[PDB]
Amino acid sequence: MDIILGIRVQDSVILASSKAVTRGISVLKDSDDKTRQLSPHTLMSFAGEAGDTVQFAEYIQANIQLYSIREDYELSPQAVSSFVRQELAKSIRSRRPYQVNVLIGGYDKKKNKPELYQIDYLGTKVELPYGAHGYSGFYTFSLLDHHYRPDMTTEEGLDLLKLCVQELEKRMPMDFKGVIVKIVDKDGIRQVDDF
Amino acid sequence: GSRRYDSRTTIFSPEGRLYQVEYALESISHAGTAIGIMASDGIVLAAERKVTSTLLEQDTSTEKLYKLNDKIAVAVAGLTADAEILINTARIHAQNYLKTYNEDIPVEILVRRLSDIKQGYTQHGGLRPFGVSFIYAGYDDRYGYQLYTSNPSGNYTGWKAISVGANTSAAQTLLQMDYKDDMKVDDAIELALKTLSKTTDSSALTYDRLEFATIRKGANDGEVYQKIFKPQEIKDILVKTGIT
Amino acid sequence: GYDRALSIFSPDGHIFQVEYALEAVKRGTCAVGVKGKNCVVLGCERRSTLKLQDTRITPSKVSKIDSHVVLSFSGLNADSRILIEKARVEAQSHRLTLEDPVTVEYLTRYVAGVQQRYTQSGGVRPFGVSTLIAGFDPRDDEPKLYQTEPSGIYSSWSAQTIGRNSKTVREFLEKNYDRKEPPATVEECVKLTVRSLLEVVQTGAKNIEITVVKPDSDIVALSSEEINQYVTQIEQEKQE
Amino acid sequence: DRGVSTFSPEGRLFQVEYSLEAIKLGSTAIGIATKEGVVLGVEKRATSPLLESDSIEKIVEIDRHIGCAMSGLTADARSMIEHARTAAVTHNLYYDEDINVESLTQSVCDLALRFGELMSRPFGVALLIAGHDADDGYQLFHAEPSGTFYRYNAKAIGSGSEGAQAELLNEWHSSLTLKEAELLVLKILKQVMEEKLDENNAQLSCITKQDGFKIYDNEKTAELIKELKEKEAAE
Amino acid sequence: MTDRYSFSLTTFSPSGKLGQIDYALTAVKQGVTSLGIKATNGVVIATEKKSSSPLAMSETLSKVSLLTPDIGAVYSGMGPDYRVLVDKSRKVAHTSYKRIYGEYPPTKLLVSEVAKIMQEATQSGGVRPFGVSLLIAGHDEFNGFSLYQVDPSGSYFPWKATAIGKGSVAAKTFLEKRWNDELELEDAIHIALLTLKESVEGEFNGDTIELAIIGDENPDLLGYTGIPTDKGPRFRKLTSQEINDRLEAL
Amino acid sequence: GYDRHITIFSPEGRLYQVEYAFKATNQTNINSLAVRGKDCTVVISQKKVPDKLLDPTTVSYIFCISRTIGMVVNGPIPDARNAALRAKAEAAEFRYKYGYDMPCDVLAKRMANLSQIYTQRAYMRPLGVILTFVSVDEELGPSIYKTDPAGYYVGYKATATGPKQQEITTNLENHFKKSKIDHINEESWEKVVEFAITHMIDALGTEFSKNDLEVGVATKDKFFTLSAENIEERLVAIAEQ
Amino acid sequence: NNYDGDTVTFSPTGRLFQVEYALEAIKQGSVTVGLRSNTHAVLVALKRNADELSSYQKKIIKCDEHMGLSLAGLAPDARVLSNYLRQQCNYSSLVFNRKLAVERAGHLLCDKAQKNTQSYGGRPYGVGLLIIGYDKSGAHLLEFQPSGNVTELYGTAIGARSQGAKTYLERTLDTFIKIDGNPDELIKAGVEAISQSLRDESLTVDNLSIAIVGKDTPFTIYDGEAVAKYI
Amino acid sequence: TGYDLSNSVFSPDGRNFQVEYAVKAVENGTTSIGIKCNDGVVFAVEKLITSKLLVPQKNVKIQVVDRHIGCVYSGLIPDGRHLVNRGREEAASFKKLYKTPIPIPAFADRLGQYVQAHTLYNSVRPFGVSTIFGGVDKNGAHLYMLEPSGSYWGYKGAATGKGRQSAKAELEKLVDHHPEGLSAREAVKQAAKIIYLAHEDNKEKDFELEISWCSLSETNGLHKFVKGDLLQEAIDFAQKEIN
Amino acid sequence: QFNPYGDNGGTILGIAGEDFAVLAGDTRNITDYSINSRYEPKVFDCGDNIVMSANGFAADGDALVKRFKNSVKWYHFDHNDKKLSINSAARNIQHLLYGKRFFPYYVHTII
Repeated sequence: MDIILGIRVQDSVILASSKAVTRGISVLKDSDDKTRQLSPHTLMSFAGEAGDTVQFAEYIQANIQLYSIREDYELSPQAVSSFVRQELAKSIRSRRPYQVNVLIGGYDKKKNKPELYQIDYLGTKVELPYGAHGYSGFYTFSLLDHHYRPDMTTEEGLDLLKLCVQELEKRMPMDFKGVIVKIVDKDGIRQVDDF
Repeated sequence: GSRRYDSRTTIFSPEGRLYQVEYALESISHAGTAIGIMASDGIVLAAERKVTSTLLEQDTSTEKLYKLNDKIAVAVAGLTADAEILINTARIHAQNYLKTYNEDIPVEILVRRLSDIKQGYTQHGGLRPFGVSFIYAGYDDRYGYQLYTSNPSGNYTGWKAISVGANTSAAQTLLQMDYKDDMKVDDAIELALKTLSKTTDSSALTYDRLEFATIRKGANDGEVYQKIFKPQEIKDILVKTGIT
Repeated sequence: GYDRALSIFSPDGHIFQVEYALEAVKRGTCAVGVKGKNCVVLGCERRSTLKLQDTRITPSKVSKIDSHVVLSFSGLNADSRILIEKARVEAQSHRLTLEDPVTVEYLTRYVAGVQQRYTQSGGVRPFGVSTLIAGFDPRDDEPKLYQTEPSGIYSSWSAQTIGRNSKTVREFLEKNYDRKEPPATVEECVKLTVRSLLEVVQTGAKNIEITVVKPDSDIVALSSEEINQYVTQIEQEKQE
Repeated sequence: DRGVSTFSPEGRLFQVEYSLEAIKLGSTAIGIATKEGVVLGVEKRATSPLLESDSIEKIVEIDRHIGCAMSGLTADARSMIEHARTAAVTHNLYYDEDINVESLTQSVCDLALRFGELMSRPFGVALLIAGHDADDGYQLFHAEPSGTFYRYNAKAIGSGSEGAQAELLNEWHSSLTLKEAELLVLKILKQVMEEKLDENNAQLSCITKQDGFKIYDNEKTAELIKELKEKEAAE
Repeated sequence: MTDRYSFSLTTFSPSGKLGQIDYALTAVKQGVTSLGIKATNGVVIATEKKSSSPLAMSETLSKVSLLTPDIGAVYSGMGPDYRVLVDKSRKVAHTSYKRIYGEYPPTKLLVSEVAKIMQEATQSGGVRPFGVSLLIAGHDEFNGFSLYQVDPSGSYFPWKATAIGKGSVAAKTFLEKRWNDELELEDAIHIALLTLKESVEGEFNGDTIELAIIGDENPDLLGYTGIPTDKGPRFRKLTSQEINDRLEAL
Repeated sequence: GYDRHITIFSPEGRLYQVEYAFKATNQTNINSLAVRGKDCTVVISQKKVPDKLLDPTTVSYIFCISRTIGMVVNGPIPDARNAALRAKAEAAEFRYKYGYDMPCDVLAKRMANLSQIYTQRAYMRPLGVILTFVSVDEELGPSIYKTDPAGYYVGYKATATGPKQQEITTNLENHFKKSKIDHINEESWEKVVEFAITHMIDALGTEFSKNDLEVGVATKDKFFTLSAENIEERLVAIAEQ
Repeated sequence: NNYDGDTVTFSPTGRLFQVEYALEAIKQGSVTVGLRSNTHAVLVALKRNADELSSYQKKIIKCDEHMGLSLAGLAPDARVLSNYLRQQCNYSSLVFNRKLAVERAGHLLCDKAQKNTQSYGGRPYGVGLLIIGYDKSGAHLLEFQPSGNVTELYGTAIGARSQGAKTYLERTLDTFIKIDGNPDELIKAGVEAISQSLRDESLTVDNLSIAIVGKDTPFTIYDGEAVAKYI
Repeated sequence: TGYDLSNSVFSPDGRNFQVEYAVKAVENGTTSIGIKCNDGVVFAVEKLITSKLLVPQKNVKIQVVDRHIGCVYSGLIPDGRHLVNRGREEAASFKKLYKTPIPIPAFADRLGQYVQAHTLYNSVRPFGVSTIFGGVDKNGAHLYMLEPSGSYWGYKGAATGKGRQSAKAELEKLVDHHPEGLSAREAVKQAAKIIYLAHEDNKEKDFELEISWCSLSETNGLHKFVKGDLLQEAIDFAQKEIN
Repeated sequence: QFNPYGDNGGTILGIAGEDFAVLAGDTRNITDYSINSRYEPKVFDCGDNIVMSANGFAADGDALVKRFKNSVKWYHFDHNDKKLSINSAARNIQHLLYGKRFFPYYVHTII
């Protein structure tokens, strides 16, 4: 229903997230940004149960920002992903679990490498060249298996992503009202306005 | 009631000092001297054992130098029993950080939390403070080699070379004299032993009254090694520098 | 739980534990805050009985609470970490619920409230710390400087100092700071802060720290050489 | 030492009596009640000239119909004000009305004796609580750390209180206008203050039925100070 | 009726001494002499059974106690304090080790847990320190034989041989002359009996002396057979008769 | 000198509150004695009823803890009854938890451990009592185990407690030197009670009527106290020899 | 002396000094009188001001429709104890549909005061109370002291110079006890009783406080112009 | 010294001075007595008439526990009430679990253990009362007296308060002159006499007599107050003996 | 399984005039097809010229009226015998009802 995709290329991580918020038989909003900046070089997209998604995202954001101020230092994408995994892994055996799936795209400044982590609501973490949550993966994974190369540029990554959105717009049942695309690289996080 | 028997461990004097903290520091000044020296390619930890008996088992003994994780060690000056309470807390804290972030804990973060625990015993709870001063020697990929000290007040500071316990005033003057920034580990080993040899309250410094440890990048390809010296290795390093 | 009332009234109406906490502040290294027309500068003394220090890793005297607010202090160093931590957590909690960073007045009011609570709670002693809290409110260019103390009172200052020999540096600032015309630039403001510390500091190579806060989260700490240029310039004008 | 809740041989609580000495060291606060309103005034008393006096907040709003002035250890008053505001708003939530001034004061005074071996010591601050309600009209209360409160036609608290109270005994009558009361607070503050009274080191406020609780501007108080000086010279 | 002693009863004095720990050590000094000697193939711990009355049955009062099948303990100082420490030490060997790892703790770690318990009596609210020093002898697969002393502060030290209590100063000097690194277990038992005769005044026989060893595994003491990997306790308490046999060739 | 008011160490390594609790033990001015036969364990204690208005049947320092265990106390009655109620509860709980009757020596250890806690923990005072537990244990046979305010305990061949304890102790020591054995070599408990009273008479140097004594007897599977007439029957037998 | 640091300590003669010091706070309080007939019970109280600008401290508190008290001593302690009485009267009504007997009201106050005299940390209540009521056994008057001691009486007085009114009522006993079915006369007797405790001051309109409960009268308080009748 | 400043502290004698100080508070109180009889117990107490203004018969001091036990005490009256409130809770929980009403010896140890507990800690004060109590159970009549230390015994007769020695002497005569036993109705009359005789030690203020009784035959094993004709008869018997 | 609710029937009616108001209710009380009482009133004078009825499950209705009557009593104690206005009573009753939001009083209340 909620589409969140991620592609790691040579020098950057690209996250695409659907703009629709639907409740019942009404599309309430068509410009929703399903993402939070955790740190200058780390971005988290999210999808799942209503309310839970934003509450979890903002809670993680607050904790990473608190860490940043305390140590005057940015946590690595690997470190942030492990923190997020553990919070979800705690949550799954709570009285009421967070039903939220996330992708974490980051640029590690110490390694000079982009990194993409896929984490589900159970706390199942994997590092991937490309990732998706929900029904989107049933189309995009096979498509990317074919067209993806590890040495692609950011522009090549965006064209590869256009191919995924086109496929989802052709074969998905629901109108998801397009995507907001964001790039994470050595210079930080920026939004592509014309997609 | 019980008010009668309360020492009030967490109050100020009229001068604005914490009685119990000051008296704990007085306790620590009688404990065996421990020295830390930070070189460009490693760190030395050297400590003097506090009175020996010929019948003390020297090889299977640990009094001064404790391992916190693979990258961080501590030298102790004060009550050993108090130090072991704090060491186990620090060992757990390091593993919590590793479990959470999948990265070894930065040295300062571990030091700050141990120092925050000590601070708590001086502000609330009506208990006596921990009669312990630590020298922390460790490595992380942010700041590289680091030396810190903490004391019963819960105040901590970073050093190039430092001593705790007995005769710190004399020891610090001697370190301040012969220390320079481009120093190597093997030179620092020699400085640490020479300083203890001059400040010791014993007649002569021998292998059986010392604990010694280095933190080098001596293992190949950027991998950090902790070497807690065996008795025979201290005997050899004492001969090699010409103290015995 | 340890319940003892440690902070209590005496026959003359004083709370001695709060007053003895002020003596701990008086023992601490000097800290000064001066606000200009478009900035606030925080200056701090560092005692020079400690050579062989590692200044890379030693705790800095001025702490960032958020990207737009800073906190310096005088008194017990270990006590100050507890106040800084609580302030940093409240800063993030405010952003989370109000969707706006703290004002400097609000952050100060919180820190002062924590200090007050430790003067009428059982089992605890007061904080042996006074703070200078400086910064700029979100989307605002008016400089803010506040002071707190162990009792829990707080107030706003055009310029203020705390710590050992603070009465000497307050004397200096009282005649050298004009309310009509605050230091028009960063340069003028930093220089007045360095001058005021130079009355007490004994020299000022590694003994003086300066941190400049400008609007919209623009905070930078000066290096030794940068501060040493102010020290060199002030002494040459003095010989007159 | 000795218990925090101990009685003296004369039948008074040591800690309560000692907190009253702390309040005598505090800065002066005066309140006067009329049929046209209640006026509250305080001495700011800045410890140094560099301190920005407008940040000294010793007169405080509780609700639209209730205001409050303080004297003593003013840091202690924050949680009392916080409680008063919550009590006032909570009562409006539960009963869809304004809370009586007396009922507010009683709620604040319930905190006072909640100390012992609850908080560790009594409050070291006295409060003047002024307000209006439909039943009893314009009211002024003096709330102490003993847990007692008295209604007053006029009252002074702080370092200049016994001298100011004797002056209020002569000057108060049941036909005072609001303007007459404003000048009277300024007059009596100028008498008991150490430094010379002006708009920067003193602050006025009032509560009226029509406009509610208002702290006066420095510009408005300055004109009342000028009006007062002219009237004393005029006979 | 509630416990109002939530504050420390052991505090630092202006000189840096912890009074109650020093005074606890004074109580240990008054206590009866006990010792421990480490051999190449075993460890011996010994003490005098000071009888309170001749009508008392000193067999019912055990000064030397089994903690695990391979670890034993003896003390000097206050007997009641020792008894509760043995109860707590036996339990902690199970709760914080055997119930987790399925095997008994090594000597150094059990010692470490006892030390912790004694340290907490030095800092917690409303308690005095324990008025005892312990000598703990034991064996484990990876460390071999070992002997430890634990003091009222919670400090512990490993020893080749030592003594604590009444005549410890003389007994330590005696052990320095006789101890070498080639001592067999029987030689260490002989030296233990010689050292103890100096500090004992009255009767010196198997009924007034309490002595135990940590040595070879005792399959006969196991209580069952069939599992080759189950071995039997290395801890054994010497009988009254076994002591008197060695006192003839003394 | 607050080190004499609570249970913390004095400069010479002593606990004065524990020592002063030992002095409270003799506050009643009563002497007790315990001996073992082949089949039984007998305990005797003096009974002093000074007030004429007292109901003499309610004045007792011997307690039936369980069916098999009896306990005599030397010390004030409030602390005695405090100890007795706890021992009864502990012995009952042991049986429920572990499926067999609490042994005399295990109950002694347990009560001694409780006493040790009061010497270490500040808020609790020691009980000013010495507890002598007696039974015929199904494993160990006739048993006497004794607890004090220090938390010390040990088994006894025989024992005595009270102001004139040393006289009774040496009297018993001298008998066991002579007899060369650990117990009273006697078949019936009646004659072991007669031995106990006889040797108490010799050590204390006083004669006893039926109301001056109190007797408890432990046999296999029961502990019981004797009535005034049971003691009178026993006093007559001694007098006619 | 050495035995007055807290309520948990007995003196060598068996006295509780903290309780005696609490008793002393009552003696400093303003005078209040209680008296009754067979049909009605009346409280009269002299109120005290801080100065001429202040109000007069209210002495009388209503507990139920059939019960209430007057206070002398620490007024906040009277508020705590009256609030407890209000709850106990209320519990009796809600659970048992039963008006709380004035005797049980006394027993409950005794036991609440007692607990504060046997535990460390607490302090005794610093106030004395005169409780009046009309229940199923007619009119009642009680005297509460913070030692715990509660006493049923025909008449009494507590506070400064209470001995004057207490002597008067002791003389007037045979007269006022038979003022049945006449409220105004029973009040007149109480107002004359409190007048025997006055020195230099007389009973004015904002000084006097009267309360009455009885057979066909709920507990009601009179202040201001409603007491001008009795001066 | 300082051994007497804190409860539960042993002095060098082995005494708890705070308990001994509580005994002084008991000795200061009014006289109360207990007489054991053939098939029951009788309780009586002296009530000092401080003023004409005290309502006669309306400040009742003897208290009932359960339906079969009576309690009277001398010393701090509030402390006595606290002890009875506990006694009522103890008797209620016994009846709840075991069905049968609490036996008197069982009840005696419940109070005893509770009072003894207030000598174990410095955070509580000992009880400032000696309590005389008793009743009728399955094994017949029992009378007890309990002291601040927690000490209690069974009694043929008991007395405490300012006139305890006078009352004790008078009680000892009854025990000697009636070895077979005293009847319930006789013991009521004797109780009146003894209170009137013990009043000689408190004779400034005149007093009011209050009596109660439990008897297997006379009150059917339940606690009742003596009132009206039986009370006035007992008062007249006492008045005749003082003159 | 135990059902904590029941239906006691009956009906109530409130009308307001210019200077008056009426609150009427029938006096019948029922369960299923049986009559419990022909005269069991469920309209009550609560003091301060407020009349109240809580119709539905009678146990919950009686409990609510009982709590509101008690609320009026304590309003007098805490606020110097002030008259509880009808608008203030209404708001107070909302809080009584919503306080049991997750185990409700099964009543239609009218004042």
